[PDB]
Amino acid sequence: EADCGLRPLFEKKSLEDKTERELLESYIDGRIVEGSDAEIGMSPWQVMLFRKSPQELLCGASLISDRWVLTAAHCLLYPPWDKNFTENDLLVRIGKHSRTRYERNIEKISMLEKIYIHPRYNWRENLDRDIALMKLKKPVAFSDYIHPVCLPDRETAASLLQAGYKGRVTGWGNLKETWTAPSVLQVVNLPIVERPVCKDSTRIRITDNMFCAGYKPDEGKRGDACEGDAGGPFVMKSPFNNRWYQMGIVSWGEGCDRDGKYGFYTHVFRLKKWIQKVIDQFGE
Repeated sequence: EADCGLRPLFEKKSLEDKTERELLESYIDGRIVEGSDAEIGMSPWQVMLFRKSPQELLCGASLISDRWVLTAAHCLLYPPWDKNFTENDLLVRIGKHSRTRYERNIEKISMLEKIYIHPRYNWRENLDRDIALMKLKKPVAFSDYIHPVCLPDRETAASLLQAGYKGRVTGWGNLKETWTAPSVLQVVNLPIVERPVCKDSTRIRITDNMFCAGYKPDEGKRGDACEGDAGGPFVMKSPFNNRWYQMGIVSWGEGCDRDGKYGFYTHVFRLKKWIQKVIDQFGE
């Protein structure tokens, strides 16, 4: 997608959001609060996935072109809970900022024509290959508020996804919502964690198709990975072309009863073969 990742209200107006520079420099400040309300149109690829009946927020997702939305598989299909949502059970809401209000002349509601779950999705064990695509019934018209994120290529994947570098999760806290057993869009900047520390920190068997971001419980940081929505976008800005790239999809978070624990994310580039195939073969 030629114009992907350049936000109409920032990169296009040559404006910078409050914390993108810290992201570009991988800068870790001594400050404790690392999460805040999102500025208007800071994350315009942000999608809400809704159950039609009863109406309710199921998951996050992201816009990757006028016809395609990306999310996590376990948002749509999860047999242990008898979860199998059809195209006909769901709506997507794009261009939103506040959760608890319909936002006319800003947001757009689309129907789904078809769902594509990764064939090797593994719910039995660890949510390996936790990825799905949703083809919109109708192409959606872009605005200042609705704009697709880029997907990484080989070189972008290689430079950007390294332990120590900093990405960004946006969402309305649905990872918190599901498990405690806040209405404006949240942004949190989180660093990518070394693989052995991700391995060490969780009980799940992690695979190379996953990465984790967040802070050691050492530093008192209260920038939370659970501000994410399951299915939602983990993004990073390239210092080479000024574009936003979706490097991750929120799969789960650890200690969403406030712990300062890592979020786990589907490694998008690693599954790009499947993504491209459905987009190329089953699209236009």
